[PDB]
Amino acid sequence: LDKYSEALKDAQEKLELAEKKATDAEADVASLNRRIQLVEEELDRAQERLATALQKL
Amino acid sequence: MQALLGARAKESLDLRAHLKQVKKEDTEKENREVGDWRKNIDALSGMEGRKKKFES
Repeated sequence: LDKYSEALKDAQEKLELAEKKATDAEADVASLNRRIQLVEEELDRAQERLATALQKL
Repeated sequence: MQALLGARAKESLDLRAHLKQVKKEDTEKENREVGDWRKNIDALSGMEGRKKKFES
């Protein structure tokens, strides 16, 4: 029991840490997707503004 | 017949290129406000562990 309880506190702690890693990694998948979309949007806008600048050119 | 219109052209070009010049002066002496910034990010690269504070 102590071995299963301890194996568990460790599987569970490793899990909280892996889940945290996933949470933080996911927080970053999301922060990266926000930056990617902000930058892709600025890029598409740079390209819209470029197409416009080129049209205005 | 060649000097008077020359002088008039000098005056007109002077006034126009000179308003252009006084404004281009402001443009050139200060080109810092038309710049930008790096805008770095910390991003909290530590998705392997948590924090000490009670809220965390």
